[PDB]
Amino acid sequence: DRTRYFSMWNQAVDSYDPDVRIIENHGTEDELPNYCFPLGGIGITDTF
Amino acid sequence: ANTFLEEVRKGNLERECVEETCSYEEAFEALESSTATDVFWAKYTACETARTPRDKLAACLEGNCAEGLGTNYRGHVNITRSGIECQLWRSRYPHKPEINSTTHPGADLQENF
Ligand SMILES: [Ca+2]
Ligand SMILES: [Ca+2]
Ligand SMILES: [Ca+2]
Ligand SMILES: [Ca+2]
Ligand SMILES: [Ca+2]
Ligand SMILES: [Ca+2]
Repeated sequence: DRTRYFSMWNQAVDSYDPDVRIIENHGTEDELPNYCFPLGGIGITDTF
Repeated sequence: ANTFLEEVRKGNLERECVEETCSYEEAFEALESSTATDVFWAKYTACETARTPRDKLAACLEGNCAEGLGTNYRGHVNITRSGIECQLWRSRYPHKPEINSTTHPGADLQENF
């Protein structure tokens, strides 16, 4: 078998990632927004 | 002053030191023309009673009306209440004014206005 690594002979086969050679463009999954609120919790305020 | 993120936007002398209680710093920052800066300051000061509403401050910027005792008036009327000619404020004729141009330079002392 070749998918295992032996250190003694520096034996480790070289291979490419399957996705790098053949892309599979499925877009993404972004139904919901995704926001970044301000630290205090309310930004601009006012005096009352 | 309010709307904290105002200091990143460009500003409006009228959207900072008019429609809002402002710092003379933002006033200074926006004015630099320190002569008119003193003028605007004089305005603010006299307009201390013209802070609100907005159009009242606009009129106080126009300066045709005297506010309160008349510190802000900047018109062209140079005649007494009874038609007597007004003496030059800086000149000593016919009286040497203890209160004159040197003592009150910030009122924009015109010829005899
Ligand atoms: Ca403001
Ligand atoms: Ca401000
Ligand atoms: Ca505002
Ligand atoms: Ca500023
Ligand atoms: Ca500003
Ligand atoms: Ca406005």
